[PDB]
Amino acid sequence: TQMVLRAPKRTELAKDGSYEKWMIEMEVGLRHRNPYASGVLFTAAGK
Amino acid sequence: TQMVLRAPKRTELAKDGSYEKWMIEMEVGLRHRNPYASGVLFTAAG
Repeated sequence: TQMVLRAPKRTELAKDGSYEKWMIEMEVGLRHRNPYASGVLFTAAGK
Repeated sequence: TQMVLRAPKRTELAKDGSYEKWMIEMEVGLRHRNPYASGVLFTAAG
């Protein structure tokens, strides 16, 4: 699952000048029910 | 001709305290059809 605390949103930065600043912030986390519920197979040189 | 790109607009900038800043910005330009269509005469007695 994708554990999110701060979903992506729109920014309202100061913009106190001739420029215009914007930001896209987000906070996410990964969760796994059980470690052994899945597997990883790393590669290696042949023989 | 008076070429206008950004008409004058009052934008409220950041505050960051008791500043209360404001701004008025304009972006325009001048255009002349032909340099010889108009004329200029300088005044220099010397």
